[PDB]
Amino acid sequence: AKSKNHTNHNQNKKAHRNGITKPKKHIFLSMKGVDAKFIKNLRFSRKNNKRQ
Amino acid sequence: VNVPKARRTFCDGKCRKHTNHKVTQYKKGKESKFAQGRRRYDRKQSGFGGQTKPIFRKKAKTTKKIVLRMECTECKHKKQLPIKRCKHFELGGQKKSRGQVI
Amino acid sequence: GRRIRIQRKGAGGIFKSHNKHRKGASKLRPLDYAERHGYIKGLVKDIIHDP
Amino acid sequence: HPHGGGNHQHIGHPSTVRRDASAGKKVGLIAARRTGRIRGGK
RNA sequence: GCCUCGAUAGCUCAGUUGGGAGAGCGUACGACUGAAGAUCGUAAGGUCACCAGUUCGAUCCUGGUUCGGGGCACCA
RNA sequence: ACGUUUCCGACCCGUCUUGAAACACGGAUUGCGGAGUGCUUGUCUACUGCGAGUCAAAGGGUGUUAAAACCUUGCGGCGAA
RNA sequence: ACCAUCUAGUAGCUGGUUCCUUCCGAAGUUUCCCUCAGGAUAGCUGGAUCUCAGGCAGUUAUAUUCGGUAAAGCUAAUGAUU
RNA sequence: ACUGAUUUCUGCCCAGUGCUCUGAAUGUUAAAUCGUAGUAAUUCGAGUAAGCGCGGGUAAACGGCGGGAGUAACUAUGACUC
RNA sequence: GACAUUGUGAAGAGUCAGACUCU
RNA sequence: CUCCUCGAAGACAGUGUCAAGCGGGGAGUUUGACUGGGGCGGUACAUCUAUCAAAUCGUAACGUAGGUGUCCUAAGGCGAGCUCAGAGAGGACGGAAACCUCUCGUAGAGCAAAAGGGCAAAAGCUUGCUUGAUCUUGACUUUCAGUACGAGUACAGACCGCGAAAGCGUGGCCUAUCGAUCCUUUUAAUCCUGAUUGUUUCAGGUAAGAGGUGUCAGAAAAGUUACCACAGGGAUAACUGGCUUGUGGCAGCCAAGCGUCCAUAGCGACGUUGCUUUUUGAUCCUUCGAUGUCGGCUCUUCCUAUCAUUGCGAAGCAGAAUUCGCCAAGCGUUGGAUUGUUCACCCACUAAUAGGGAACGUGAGCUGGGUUUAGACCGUCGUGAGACAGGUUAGUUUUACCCUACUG
RNA sequence: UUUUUUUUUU
Ligand SMILES: C[C@@H]1C[C@@H]([C@H](O)CC2CC(=O)NC(=O)C2)C(=O)[C@@H](C)C1
Repeated sequence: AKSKNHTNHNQNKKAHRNGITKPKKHIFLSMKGVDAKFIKNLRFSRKNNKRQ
Repeated sequence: VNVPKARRTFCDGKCRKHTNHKVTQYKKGKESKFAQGRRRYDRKQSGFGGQTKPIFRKKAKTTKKIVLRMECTECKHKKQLPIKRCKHFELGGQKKSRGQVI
Repeated sequence: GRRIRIQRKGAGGIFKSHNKHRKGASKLRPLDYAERHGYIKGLVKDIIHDP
Repeated sequence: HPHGGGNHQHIGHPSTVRRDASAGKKVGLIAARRTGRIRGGK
């Protein structure tokens, strides 16, 4: 009663059933994982710029 | 594996700098009979019912992770550093030579 | 398992002695003054077979 | 019986059992100091 | 077929981490004996089964090949 | 139209199964009975009332178409850190 | 042994699971589990809808890139080989 | 408990496992007890029985009871030898 | 094996300072 | 006269409680998984390399060839200098091989280990100094559910090492070398709590390590059942049937040779092409709410790859005889000893003693000798229960009156 | 203490 039976038969069809979802367009706006020193300097710069 | 008996390394205590440390091997302390776990285990064992907790019987490890206990010579602050597994371990053994006959 | 014959012998059921026709227990006379300070004469009236 | 069973009629274990064995196990030569035919006086 | 074990003088068996190849019998020489045998004093002796690798160096450690030997080979 | 006769089509249902008409299992026939429920606790959803509040418990007062309905909470639950 | 009760004992297993129309409509695949007749997990599916009114596409074009299979080569390295 | 009339016999092995007998045996041993430290919980140490471990016996107790070479005036075999 | 049931006398040894411990 | 009824033992025994030893006599429970059925074997269970893999990545089998549970105070870090394997040519003892010298030398060496990548003023060799193999939090990659562990990447803060400096350094040139909860234990704060107030012990907490689960996301675990049971399974074996035909059987093509000479009368090696399912295998499609599982007896029919007979052709055919071949299954293909036997072997006759199918034809046709329950014996194996396609003995063979077929 | 053998006829 062998029961390993791996396959990839219908998986592409299942994936395309609902369409392949491309990544959003705001992912490039976040500064997550950016250099800590650069982020610190950016925070200081943003804190001080005079609005008018 | 040979490890020197003295090592200059960062001191996490008051010094907050690199200082000399005497290196020894950490040995597990004797189990106290008034620890909460031992008290609970003894109370559970006492009575009728036989063994109440599993007994491990399938040892597979042939080694242990040696812990070097290093005590700073300036404030006696103590660090513990595990090293990789090794069959043989010695502290301050004879350093290896080069270009010598056997 | 079940009890062995040796274990079963102790309950004294079918393993009791068969003593319907026994003629009595073999015993000397109880110790008393005659036997302690002299002798007493008895007559052997019978010799019989005890099952 | 402790001796019962087997594809051959054999005891399988020593017939000499200790004095303090349990009621259902004390079968055979109980607390035997020796075994076999007696050669000499005894 | 599967799982193990061994292979070393002419024969039977040890041997070391890996740095010696040994023990007995056998063979050769001399001695004692009228002569042989026992006995005494000497000598020489192995395919470290074959191959490849590992390290300074392997009979040995590792892998493969040849021969021999042992155990299992059950249901129905 | 469950009558007859013609032409075409027409394998026995339920079930497990990759695959059943199966030489796979259940089923001779009919009537009646026959199987996702109750409750506690969560969560989401829909609707209703009020809304930083809301619901009020046990209880008390009343009620004789009196186990109902109606009135009643320094305090309690949830919410407000 | 038998009788009653615990007891409607538990079952990852076998069997059954009762009205009609309309619309949508799969999976036998991933990971973990004393796991392999089973579960949880993601995937596939239905429903409720809500926010809006051009940025997407199992398709092409342009531009730029990745690969070492077919073919080719050993009169080029390695390994065979007349 | 084993064997199983009569007749004739019942060989070797106490290494293993059992059973059993001695104990001087500080080898190992629980509770209790005693001593040390501490203000106390408590810590450390000493004794510490039987058993086990050491020694002996026992197989009509459970049971067990080998390999490789050479060798005889035809060959074969192997009394004999290693 | 210890404690209790468990009482009354002797001798020896050892601890102490009349007691305890043992046999 | 004596308030010991007469003796024995006697503060021991016995009794009560606790402690230790023995304790399958008895109780409860367990006795992994994968697997071309299970068992045995193996580990393909955690895991790395090359290939499979069909040019992104990904991709399976008990696929192929191998590796891992270690090793290293240096074999980590860094600075400097140097160049390796090997070849050629020279030099007392020196030889094929010791050391010295000069040329050439794209890496053909070495880098702890398996394989594959990478590396030449280095990542290799020599050497100096060192401990970045340290402390701290986040982000990310790999597996992936985009969980965890493990491993790794690029930064940020501290303190350091080497260097003149730029720089490099969080272990090993890269790809494997490893571990949850609970519990114990250690280190850390001049920390928190013990709730009648405080002090000190003790205990418990917050943070980081270690002690281990290799069935490696991590139960504490020995057998037997032929006295056996239950829920299921044709997801899964033993008998038939189905596919395949390695093996079994049968038939062809070229001719090197045999055949006194002569390859083909009759054979035919080395090669090679087919056929068949009366062998045994492979598979696991049907059947486990059952298709009665060997052989023999009995009785039909069918096929031939023709033993005999009919009609013929060819011979290494002068004839009893014998061989090959063609048309040919119309008709025959026996009696027995041994064995349960199918097979096998022998005795005898015979025209001949041909081979096979029909659910390995035929058990509501028989029989039951074998196999194949429960009783029992021996050998080997096992401590034991018990096991053994090892031997032996004894062991219940049920139902047609229905439909069809067939006979009347 | 140990101390085994001597081919056939003459
Ligand atoms: C660290 C490792 C494990 C640990 C212990 O046994 C593990 C626990 C785990 C659990 O959840 N329950 C248990 O009863 C056992 C132990 O004493 C040693 C084997 C060492």
